[PDB]
Amino acid sequence: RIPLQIVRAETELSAEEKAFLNAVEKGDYATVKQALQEAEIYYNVNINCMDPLGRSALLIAIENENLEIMELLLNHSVYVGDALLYAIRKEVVGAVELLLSYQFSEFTPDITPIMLAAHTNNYEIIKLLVQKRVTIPRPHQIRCNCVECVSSSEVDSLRHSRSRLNIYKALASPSLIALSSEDPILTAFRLGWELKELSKVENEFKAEYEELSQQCKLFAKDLLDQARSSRELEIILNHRDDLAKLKVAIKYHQKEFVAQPNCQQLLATLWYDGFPGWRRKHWVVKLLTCMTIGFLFPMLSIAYLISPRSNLGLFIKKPFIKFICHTASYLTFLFMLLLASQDLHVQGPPPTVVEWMILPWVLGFIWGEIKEMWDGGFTEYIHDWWNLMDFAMNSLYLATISLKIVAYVKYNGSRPREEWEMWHPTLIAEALFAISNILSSLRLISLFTANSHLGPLQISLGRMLLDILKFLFIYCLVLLAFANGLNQLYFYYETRAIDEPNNCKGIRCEKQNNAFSTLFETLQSLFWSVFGLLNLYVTNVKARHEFTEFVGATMFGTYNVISLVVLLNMLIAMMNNSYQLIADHADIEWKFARTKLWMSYFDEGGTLPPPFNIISLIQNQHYQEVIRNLVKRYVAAMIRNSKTHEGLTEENFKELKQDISSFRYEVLDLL
Amino acid sequence: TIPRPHQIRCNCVECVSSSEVDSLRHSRSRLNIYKALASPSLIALSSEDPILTAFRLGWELKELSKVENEFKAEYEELSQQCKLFAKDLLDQARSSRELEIILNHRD
Amino acid sequence: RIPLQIVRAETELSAEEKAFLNAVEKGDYATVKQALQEAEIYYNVNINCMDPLGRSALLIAIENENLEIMELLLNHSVYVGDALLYAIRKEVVGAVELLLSYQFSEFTPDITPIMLAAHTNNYEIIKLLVQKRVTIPRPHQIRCNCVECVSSSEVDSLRHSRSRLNIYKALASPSLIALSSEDPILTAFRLGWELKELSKVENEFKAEYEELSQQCKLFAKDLLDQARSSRELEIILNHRDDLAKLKVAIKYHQKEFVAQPNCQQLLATLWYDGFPGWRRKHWVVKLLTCMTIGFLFPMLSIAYLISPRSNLGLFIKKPFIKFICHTASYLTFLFMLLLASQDLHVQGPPPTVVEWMILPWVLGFIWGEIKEMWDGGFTEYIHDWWNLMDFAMNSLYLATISLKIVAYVKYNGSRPREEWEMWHPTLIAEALFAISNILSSLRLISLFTANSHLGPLQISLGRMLLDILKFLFIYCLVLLAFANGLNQLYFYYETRAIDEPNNCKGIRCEKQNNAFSTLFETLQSLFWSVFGLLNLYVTNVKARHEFTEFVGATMFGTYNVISLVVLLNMLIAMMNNSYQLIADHADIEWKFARTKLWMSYFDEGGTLPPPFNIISLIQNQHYQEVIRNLVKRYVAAMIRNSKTHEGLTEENFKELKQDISSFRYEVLDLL
Ligand SMILES: CC(C)CCC[C@@H](C)[C@H]1CC[C@H]2[C@@H]3CC=C4C[C@@H](OC(=O)CCC(=O)O)CC[C@]4(C)[C@H]3CC[C@]12C
Ligand SMILES: CC(C)CCC[C@@H](C)[C@H]1CC[C@H]2[C@@H]3CC=C4C[C@@H](OC(=O)CCC(=O)O)CC[C@]4(C)[C@H]3CC[C@]12C
Ligand SMILES: [Ca+2]
Ligand SMILES: [Ca+2]
Ligand SMILES: [Zn+2]
Ligand SMILES: [Zn+2]
Ligand SMILES: [Zn+2]
Repeated sequence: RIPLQIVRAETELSAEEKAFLNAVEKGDYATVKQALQEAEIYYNVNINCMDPLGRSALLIAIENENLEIMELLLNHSVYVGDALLYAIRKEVVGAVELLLSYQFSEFTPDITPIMLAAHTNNYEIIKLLVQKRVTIPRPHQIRCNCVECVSSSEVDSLRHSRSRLNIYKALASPSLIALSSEDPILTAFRLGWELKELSKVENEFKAEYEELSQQCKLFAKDLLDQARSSRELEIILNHRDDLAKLKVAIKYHQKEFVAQPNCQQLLATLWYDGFPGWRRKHWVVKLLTCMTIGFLFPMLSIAYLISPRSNLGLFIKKPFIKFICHTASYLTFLFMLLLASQDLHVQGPPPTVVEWMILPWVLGFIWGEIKEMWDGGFTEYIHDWWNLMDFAMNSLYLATISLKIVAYVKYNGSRPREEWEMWHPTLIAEALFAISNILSSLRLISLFTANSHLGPLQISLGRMLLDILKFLFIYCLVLLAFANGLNQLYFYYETRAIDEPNNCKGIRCEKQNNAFSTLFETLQSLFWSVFGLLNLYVTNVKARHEFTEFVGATMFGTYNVISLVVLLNMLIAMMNNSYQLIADHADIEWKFARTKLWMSYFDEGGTLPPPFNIISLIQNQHYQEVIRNLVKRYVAAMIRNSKTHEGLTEENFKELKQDISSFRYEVLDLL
Repeated sequence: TIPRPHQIRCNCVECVSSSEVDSLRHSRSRLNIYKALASPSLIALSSEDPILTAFRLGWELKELSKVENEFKAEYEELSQQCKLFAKDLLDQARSSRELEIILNHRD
Repeated sequence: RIPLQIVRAETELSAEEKAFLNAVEKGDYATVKQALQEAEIYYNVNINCMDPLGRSALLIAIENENLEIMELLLNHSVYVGDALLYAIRKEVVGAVELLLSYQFSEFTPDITPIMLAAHTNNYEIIKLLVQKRVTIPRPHQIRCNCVECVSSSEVDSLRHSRSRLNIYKALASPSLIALSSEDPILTAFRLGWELKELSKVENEFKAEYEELSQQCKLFAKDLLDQARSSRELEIILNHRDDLAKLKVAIKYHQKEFVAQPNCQQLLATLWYDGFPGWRRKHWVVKLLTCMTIGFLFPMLSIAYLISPRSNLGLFIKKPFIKFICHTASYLTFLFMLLLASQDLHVQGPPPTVVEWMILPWVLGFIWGEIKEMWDGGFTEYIHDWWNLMDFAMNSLYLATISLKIVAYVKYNGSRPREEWEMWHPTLIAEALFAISNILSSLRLISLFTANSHLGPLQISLGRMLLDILKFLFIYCLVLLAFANGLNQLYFYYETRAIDEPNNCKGIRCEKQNNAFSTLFETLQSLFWSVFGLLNLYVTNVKARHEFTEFVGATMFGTYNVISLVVLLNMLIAMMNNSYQLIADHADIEWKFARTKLWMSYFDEGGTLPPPFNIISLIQNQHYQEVIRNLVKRYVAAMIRNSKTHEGLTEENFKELKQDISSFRYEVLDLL
């Protein structure tokens, strides 16, 4: 048998005292008042005493919203401490007003009434608390190293982190940003960015800072949603302290704000500037118009170069026409690169007619990249992540040009390629040119963003490449390990190239040999084993060492089982799990990326596609009025949605029970 | 009375003027009209043929969903609501004659 | 502008008449009674009139559960029709009792009060209706062809199907089976089986019959769940009209009833008969005991053959020991089959020592199969779906024996196999023996059911083989189509075997040839193209018909794209979708299959593993008492669970509003 007792004993209540608390619970005003006036005389019943479940009489009256017993206890001067916070968390405006008019606690000591109101996100109570001059202390920097922060971290790191988290949850309140903020949209933007940075820094408290940042982004989105006219939309988007607030939203990565339908509609009607009725057109006439503009890019470009002030000169300044001209010029560049592959023994030859055409687009690409560098700056250049491969293309083109010039100057004769040197400058130049050709032709992935049916697909690829990168570390570790083992076994039986039937050594021969003789060749062989191009007899030696053969063969088999059966199917399962997490927000992310692509063409800089590129208090007052109407509409909408969602608990049933019982004792008293 | 929405691809002076002056209010007004018209109760009353009315309204809402790219989901859900209303109206039949009168009616 | 009107006009109410219905809605008894006694004199207010929303005064009083206005209207003799059914659907026992004591309708004409009560599944109302002698008409046979059924199908097939569905939904009520049934468990079993058959037949009304069958199975499971002692469990399982009811449940495929924890515990303690403490033992001692019993199967078998009445004779009659002995004998048979592969030029040789051992297990397997046939019967034999491959094994073994005997009798000499005939009886016999070896060795999949970690895996394979079978039709259609096309192109360039370098024709040669010359070889080639074993140069001819080559090559490429890229990934996606639908019920299905495997060993027949197999109203009364206690417990439990689930709608809020308003007019009248 197990004895049961109370190992942590407390102070029990007496019979009359339990009767008093029970009368408070059922709401008998006559009995409670009689007990109070009897206690004032006899000092028998403690009015500030506790209950078995953690509450006192004022707490019971507050949770049961019985304002009349609550004010009776206030008039009898019961203990008051933390009951204000209890009324704040209870969301009872009458209790809040009465306690403003005048041990164990389930609240942290930092909990201030404004902060608990900001947690409860109740606009009424937050505004009544803000009516009095009440202050929230400022959080320090994200990476602050001052003496106060290091002392608070050293003394009690749990209370420091809880205090910072408590401050930021107070500040991220949608009601507390709707009031007491000169610019709620910009405040929500900066607060969301800061909460994202604190989510990145504080690893353990990551999810709560993530959800606070998401709450701020949702608040900004709904505030934009409450607009009701195109002027108000453009006052919001064009406020600066054009499209300044939109550029700020793009800078702070507010994809929910950017992907608003009204903002996307305004961006679309700015994008289709020259064509007012592109929204309602057929597929065939859209394709015909696109090809018609795309076949006239040199005419429009030379029109801009000659006279910007004409029906054709400023026609390319429209964003869609500029995008079509850039795409058409780049596609003609790729067509010429395809034509370039269509005497070959000259050492360091002069450039042909096709390369003589290619050279100005190469110079224009380099000039455009360095012009974007010099104009935008550094962080904006490195943030794009396409400029890395753009730099790779420019570097490979420059290397090809330099090697071609070096070969043309240094060599003159016509020697057949069969006896050329292996590190010949012409060979190096042509290899670099082919690599740059591939990089140029995969640069077209960036144009899938502007299409409706390919943009989310590109977003899904960009989100699953991260998991491919995660898997590549494990696969390369396994590859290095098995390459090391197979080298350590097989590098005694290395054979010269002369002993081979056709003077070829390596896995690229007709008869594959020496697949595990050197570390480079072992890495190549175990890489090509994934696609099945490495035959089985590469695990063979001329000597009769059958045990050596069997250990090498089972090493190869273990590598194949780990890679193709385990790791590849692991990669399939990982990307399949990752795709479902992206399919929900793919539309929003695609709309954000397409907005960035659209705003990339709104500038006057970079207008000419290559190779042609080498040849004020009223605004504040109107914005304040629009935001004031927006805040009123948003508070009304979130009040309506609070009165439309579920919201109901057993609090409501015990509230109705309390009202019925208080009335019951009232009419039993009056009758 | 509810004012009539114009054509899906209408190019008249009133529509182009309303699109140019305030495109948000124009789109909100058209969306508001179509949400009013797609009401199952408002098709159950005031309609000479609720089944055919729901059919044509669902097709039109599908076309406006195809055209209006930004307001796609709401027109999709209105078309789905009209299709569900037609399905439930057919579901409420209680005899094979009524089923065949519904299926064999021609106008 | 669109005009709005009422195209289907109805009869509006007058002002006093709307006032009367509004007074009924708010529950003013004084106003309603005054209006009734004024209408009795003046005949100005119609008491049976309709409202704008389809109801009359009695309907409003019934839906608002206001029994006093309802009985007032009953005393004033308002229209009564279908208000009883309205009270049945409303689940108000007072309204039901009062209407029992005494146009447009949303109910079908077949709706009878007992049937609507059975739909509502309210035990109280169903019992009060059953107190009066009330009858439900019998549904006919599933495939009945009588004149009444064919006439009802021809006249109005919608009303006939709705009537049958209405009858079966009435009969499948858990309360209506808990009452008025001599055997609720057997009634639920037969009703679930019948509803499954009607689900199979009625294709359009499939889901509702499926959910009714599932409801009956759940009712039987919960009725078994309400047992509270091992005697009651065994009275339920051992009732017959041992384990007769359990065998009936297995026959009717009640997997939920079979997979009950108490039933599985009783089956386990019958299964581990000889070992009382196998439940609490270590893995190593379990493995040691299993190998110890498995190495002694001939000793236990010969002990049973010599003397069944001993410590070793009846030791094999225990189910676990019998299962271990069968498994050990069959594993030794497979070990001998492995040994059989370890002079070869004799035409029709005598059987060797290994085959002379194999022959009695072959005879024992055939004898056991025909004995199971003769004992169990026909449907039980063909239902197992393992007996098909068992028959295949027996037929191949018999064919091997017959061909070996024919070869031994007909041939005597010793000719080397290089010049044997291609259809030689020895060659045919050895091919059939190898095929039977594979079938014998994959017969071990059936033993994965008895294991804890492999049984659900076998269930998942058995459920995804259906989708593989579904996909195989499409793949074989594509295979036949592309084989036909490639034959029609390539059968002009068929070459003889002599013209080949090594006198070999077909895709099984060193140099693959003639892959699309005949239909059989084209089917083989396009089958082997799936696994990559068919090289690319099989699409080549000796002549210089390059267009012919290109069309053949692009046909091969189109087939590879359809098969490996589209169809194989389709199969992967289909099985991945199918696995998630099986992972939920895999435990229940595995427990059912393991119960079937356990009951297969409970019989005295088939005790000896091969080759050794060729060498009474008190029961009804106790069952009735146990079922009566079970029904009382189940009704109490489902009443408690009805008072524990959500169950609450705006009906409850308008009920409380009606009570408050009726009281309000009452006290305004009394004061
Ligand atoms: C991949 C196969 C078919 C070979 C063809 C290669 C290229 C000639 C293709 C592949 C990707 C194509 C691009 C994919 C997407 C677009 C966006 C498209 O713009 C839209 O979606 C129209 C609406 C809008 O811009 O608002 C204009 C054509 C373009 C650049 C396409 C131009 C032609 C490209 C470069
Ligand atoms: C597959 C590899 C490891 C080669 C070995 C082949 C056979 C020797 C294996 C494969 C499947 C095995 C069987 C899989 C499952 C079981 C059930 C197992 O029983 C239990 O799970 C114990 C608990 C119980 O029976 O209640 C007894 C051994 C047995 C027949 C195994 C016996 C050994 C088998 C035939
Ligand atoms: Ca760039
Ligand atoms: Ca059998
Ligand atoms: Zn600091
Ligand atoms: Zn118009
Ligand atoms: Zn009949």
